[PDB]
Amino acid sequence: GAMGKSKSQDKNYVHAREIDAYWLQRQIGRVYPDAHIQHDKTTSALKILSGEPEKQLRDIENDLMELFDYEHHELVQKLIENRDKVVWLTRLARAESREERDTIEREMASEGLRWILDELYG
Repeated sequence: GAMGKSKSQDKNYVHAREIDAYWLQRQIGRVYPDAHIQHDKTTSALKILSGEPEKQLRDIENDLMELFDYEHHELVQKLIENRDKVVWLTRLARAESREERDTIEREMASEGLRWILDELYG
């Protein structure tokens, strides 16, 4: 139908090559234009999305919704749907040295994220 052709099929889709070192910050910055606040929220969002303390999905969602002031739920869900891509590819994009990139790539493979590396590198 016509409505379906007026927007993308999946508003949450983001290809691995799109996630540069500042992709997350730019998504947040559209809602929070202040440089300091958007950077704080980027740091916090990465920590939340990583699920590091063990964290359940319900907890990730709760914390992210509060981070976004109980608004912007579509952005919140987009980030959660892409949590592995956002966390890992942001980290990888920020890694300059051979050793650090290698470490990250091995860790991604160990986490079952070969699919993301295949997307990024072909």
